[PDB]
Amino acid sequence: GDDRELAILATAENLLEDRPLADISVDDLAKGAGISRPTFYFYFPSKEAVLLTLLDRVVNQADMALQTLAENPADTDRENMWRTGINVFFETFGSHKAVTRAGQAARATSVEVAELWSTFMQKWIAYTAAVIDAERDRGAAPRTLPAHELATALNLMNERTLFASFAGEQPSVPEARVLDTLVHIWVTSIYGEN
Amino acid sequence: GDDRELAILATAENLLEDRPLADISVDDLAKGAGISRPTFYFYFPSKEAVLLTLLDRVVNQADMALQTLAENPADTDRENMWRTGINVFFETFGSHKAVTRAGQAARATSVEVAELWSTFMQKWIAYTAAVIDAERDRGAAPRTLPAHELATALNLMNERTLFASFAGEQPSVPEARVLDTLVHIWVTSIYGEN
Ligand SMILES: [N-]=[N+]=NCC(=O)N1CCC(c2nc(-c3cccs3)no2)CC1
Ligand SMILES: [N-]=[N+]=NCC(=O)N1CCC(c2nc(-c3cccs3)no2)CC1
Repeated sequence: GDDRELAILATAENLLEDRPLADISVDDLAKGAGISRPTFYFYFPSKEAVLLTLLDRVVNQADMALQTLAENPADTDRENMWRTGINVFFETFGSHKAVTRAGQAARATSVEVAELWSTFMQKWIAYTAAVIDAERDRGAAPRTLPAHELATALNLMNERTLFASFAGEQPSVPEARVLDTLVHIWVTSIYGEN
Repeated sequence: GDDRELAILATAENLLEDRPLADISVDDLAKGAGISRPTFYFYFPSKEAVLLTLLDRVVNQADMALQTLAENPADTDRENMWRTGINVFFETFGSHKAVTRAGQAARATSVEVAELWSTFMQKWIAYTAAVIDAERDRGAAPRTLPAHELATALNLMNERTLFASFAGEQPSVPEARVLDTLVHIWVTSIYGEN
């Protein structure tokens, strides 16, 4: 029963590797999950609702990993601190590229998907700004731009850059260079007097 | 004749302020342009082709303005140099918000629109990287990240951040704070040793 929902989710993630949600049928999902097409509809109203659940699980997985870092002290240099945080997102989204990609596209056509992404981006921006404010408070970083504004542009950069890399977009930073690229830009803009 | 094509283009830009391309009909465009619906089809195959032409004109307008800066010496401090260049894009795209917004959305559904955007982004990245290399060559900026990689992430940040601002997205940087935000991040990451 609960195993049937998990089998629907696992099947959808697998097939999204191969083709867009547009070219996946409910029949495909039902067949991969070992249930009938009418039984599918007991668990989800649509293939679009299945993608929303997949995206929700990934975004929460990233959020929980970030909470684990936040809870620790972690004796570290400032560049390494930011690197480990950025790495949470690079690894979580990069381990679920097909779901990431389909999820980003569905933001244009789905109000629920648009809202889910917006909600977590707001949360992740507020935490970034809180960390920058703390750095400023102990005299480790200079009082330059408004911290929330700085944090917003840095996060939108990470969104656009990570996803362009994962999709093999033209133009993009090579996947093997993206972490180093983002970390340099974060560290210089947060600690730089100019 | 050539005035009829320009009237079709002017009408489309105006109506895009009010509503998405989805809710604009060929009848609307033909009526605003003072021609019949069959006469429209002499000039364009579709309302989608009209948007492509509008986007092409805007992107070329930005590109030409950047060329004018490139051609000058312009006796300036380094922060002011980058500011005037970033301002080209903030002002050009920000003077054509409806076309910008519709154009960005059409990248998902139109190969021609996707290609046009990709082509100009590549050009703008290559010029950014050439300027950073020149700065490094005269000893004004440190040899840190590969310049083309640095230039790619900085440009993708500007894309995502400008367009989120213009659309009133949640999250976004206020339109009145976006130029200062981007300039700080560009200057510190290009000139910062760390
Ligand atoms: N795009 N996107 N995803 C969001 C994204 O890329 N982020 C980068 C790291 C940010 C951050 N790291 C940290 C800490 C690291 C170590 C201790 S706290 N605090 O905020 C969280 C959001
Ligand atoms: N997104 N987007 N649009 C692209 C964008 O935002 N750009 C920012 C400025 C870049 C640039 N400026 C300059 C110069 C300024 C002054 C002399 S050269 N050279 O490269 C060009 C591309």
